[PDB]
Parts: sequence; structure tokens; C-alpha cells
Amino acid sequence: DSCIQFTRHASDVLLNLNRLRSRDILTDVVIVVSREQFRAHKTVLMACSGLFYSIFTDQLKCNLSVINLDPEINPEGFCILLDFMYTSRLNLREGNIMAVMATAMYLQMEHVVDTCRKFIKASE
Amino acid sequence: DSCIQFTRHASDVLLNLNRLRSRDILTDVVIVVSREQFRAHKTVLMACSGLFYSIFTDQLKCNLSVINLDPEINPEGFCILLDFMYTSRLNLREGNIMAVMATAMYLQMEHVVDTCRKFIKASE
Amino acid sequence: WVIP
Amino acid sequence: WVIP
Ligand SMILES: O=C1Cc2cc(Nc3ncnc(Cl)c3Cl)ccc2N1
Ligand SMILES: O=C1Cc2cc(Nc3ncnc(Cl)c3Cl)ccc2N1
Ligand SMILES: [Cl-]
Ligand SMILES: [Cl-]
Repeated sequence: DSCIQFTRHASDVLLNLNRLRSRDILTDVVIVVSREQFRAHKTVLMACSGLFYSIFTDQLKCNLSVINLDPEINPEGFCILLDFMYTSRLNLREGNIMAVMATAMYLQMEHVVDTCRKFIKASE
Repeated sequence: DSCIQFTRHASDVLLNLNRLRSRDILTDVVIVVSREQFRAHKTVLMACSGLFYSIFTDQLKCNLSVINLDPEINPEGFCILLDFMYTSRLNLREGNIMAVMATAMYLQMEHVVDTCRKFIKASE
Repeated sequence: WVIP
Repeated sequence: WVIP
């Protein structure tokens, strides 16, 4: 086509989606990770994760307001990944890398799994 | 912080949100523009437009499944702007610029209004 | 704005 | 991935 493109548009959309999440506006699901609860938008979770994409395209699960993750999933690792989904920034540290990689593998977030693998390989 | 950033993340999220819109997945509102209807996600509309941000933060309107726009709004201009919201690409042409600018002013999409003004000024 |  |  002959379209023009606004370079910062995608980043501005994601920033506003994160502002709606912080103010709990139009969040339609609570993700339960052991004792911890995280509110989010189903559409953003699906856009970022192969696991959520599969869950919310399922004809019964698409209607659930609560999703319980596997008990092996670490709440801090989930929190770091949820923050990444809404910001593009990943808080990857020596103390959390193993939990972040395991959660990214479970959530099917291939770009996160890739950088965790590279950061681990460099430390070996 | 000491975060790492994935450059293409925001663009990849927006691409997936557009794929969900095309397949009518988790769309929660229909925007009526005279005889035409457009399905979308309330969160994306709010993230892109000052008008939708005001509508869907209103305690009564946030629950509506149908929103009727002002009868002066051109359906093609709306369609072009809805496509821009979900892709960052604006199909701006001599034949549609006036309708696109008027719709962007109504929707409160300041970056679109700005480029329409500049494209018009250059043609004068 | 750019030409994509 | 980059240092933002
Ligand atoms: O590593 C990842 C990140 C990811 C996201 C999604 N999401 C979608 N993919 C295709 N169309 C749609 Cl509509 C969505 Cl929402 C699926 C798989 C994966 N894997
Ligand atoms: O030109 C524009 C584009 C736009 C978007 C929004 N959206 C939001 N702004 C602040 N926080 C939040 Cl949570 C959202 Cl969703 C408001 C005004 C405008 N004006
Ligand atoms: Cl990823
Ligand atoms: Cl805009």
C-alpha cells in the first residue's frame, strides 16, 4: 500500500494498556499463582504468551474470570514476566533468572526463554 | 532499574491484537458509524483515542456493548483510523484526508490530526 | 511519521 | 534485546 507509519504508535499503545492495568481498568481476568493474584487483560496475555493464547481461544476457558497456574510456578517469576508483557522491559537478575526462564518456558514466551538461555550460558 | 528491553515487543503485541480483531476474538464492543458496524477491543480503542478513553472510563458507558458515533462521522474515515489504531499504518490519500482529519479530531487522536494538517498545508 |  |  501507500500508508504512512507512526514509529512510536505501538509503544504508546502498550504504555496506555499498562496505565489501564495499574488502575485496574477493564481487566477481565485474575491469574492465581499459589497464594498470589494478578489482574490483567486477557487480550494482552494472549498477545504475549503461547499458553494464554491457547487458554483464551478455548471455547470454555475463554469465559473464566480466574485462571490457576501450575503450583511449581513462582509468583515473582510470573510478576516479572507480566511486567515485561506490558512494558517490553525484563527485570532479569542472577537471583531470579532460573525462576524467570522456567516461567517463560511454561508461558511459552520464546524470546524471553532465548535471552535467559544466553545469559545463563555466559555465566557458565 | 537494571532491566533489558526487547525492541520488537510492542510491535509484536499490536500485531497479535490485530490478528485477534481480524478473527473476532474477545472483541467486546461494536462501534456504529451510520449504516456501518465495526467490532473492536475497548482497551485498544481507549489506548489510541481520547474520546474512547473518556467513554470507557465512564461508570455507565464502560458496560455498553454498542457505541453510536455522531452521524457526521464518515464510515471510511473511521475504518482507516481503526486500522491505524491496530497497525500504526495510516492510509492517508487526497480523496480521504478531509474525512480522516475530521474523524481524528472527533476521536481525539492528536498525532493523526497533526500529520493531516501538515499534508494539507503542503498541498495549499 | 515515516514511509514504512 | 538492548539496554534501554
Ligand atoms: O512466544 C510466543 C508469544 C506468543 C503469542 C501468541 N499469540 C498469538 N499468536 C498468533 N495470533 C494471535 Cl491472534 C495471538 Cl494473540 C501465540 C504464540 C506465542 N509464542
Ligand atoms: O491523542 C490522544 C491519544 C489518547 C489516548 C488516551 N489514552 C489513555 N491516556 C492515558 N491513560 C490511559 Cl490508561 C489511556 Cl488508555 C487518552 C488521550 C489520548 N489522546
Ligand atoms: Cl517473549
Ligand atoms: Cl494518534
